[PDB]
Amino acid sequence: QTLLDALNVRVVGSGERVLVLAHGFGTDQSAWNRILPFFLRDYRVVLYDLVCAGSVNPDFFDFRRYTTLDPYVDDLLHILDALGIDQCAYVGHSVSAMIGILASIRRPELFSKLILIGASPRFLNDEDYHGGFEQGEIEKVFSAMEANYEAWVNGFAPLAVGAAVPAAVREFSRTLFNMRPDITLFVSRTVFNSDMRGVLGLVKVPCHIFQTARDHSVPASVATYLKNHLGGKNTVHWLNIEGHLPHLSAPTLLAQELRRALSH
Repeated sequence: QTLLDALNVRVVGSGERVLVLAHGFGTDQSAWNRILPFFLRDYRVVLYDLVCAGSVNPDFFDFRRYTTLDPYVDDLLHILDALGIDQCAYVGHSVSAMIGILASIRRPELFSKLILIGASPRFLNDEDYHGGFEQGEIEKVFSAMEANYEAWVNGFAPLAVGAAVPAAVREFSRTLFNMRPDITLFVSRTVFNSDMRGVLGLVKVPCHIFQTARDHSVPASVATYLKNHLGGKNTVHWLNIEGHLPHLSAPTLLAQELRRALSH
């Protein structure tokens, strides 16, 4: 119950099939605000904030604990258990896509379906795998973020939103500015160090892979990689939406594709 309060757990909607909406890097659950109206009539919608969200008390971000994705999975499973949820459909953006994959491996019975948005198991390039980023290039950026957080947010947000949707750039910048800069840097390192490729085969639940055009953080080839390597039944949705944050930039269109996927 203190966990439910700490992470701003919210349950809304008139339906009884459970839909979990799990935000990713640099936002909080408010990123789903424009999606949500499309699901209240026929779902029970569960929202929460990751511990690193700007909307969470930064006292709760224990650097000794949150060193990999596993402790974030602990939080997600604690919440679903505390709400008495024995089965749900789960939508995860960005890092929450990977948290849901790990959660499903721990609790295969808990998820009927995963919907992954802007998901990558690995950002760094190697000889056989294109993640979109070179190891050599990332330290100069981490240094830049530490030196001048505001300059980093101002350069990052437009590239993340991608499409010419100035309101979404301003909104993503707002939630990045709510995050404590040392938490943002630590979480950024955690996600660049992640390598989920080893475990994709262990997933048995069906996965819908939502891939935007010109996602600065997810090459097209990564969505195909997930389709080939996730252990269950996979469907790729090539969204007619540009940028990494379609729930912020194109909510009406994203909501229709989510409804389609949840009906499948």
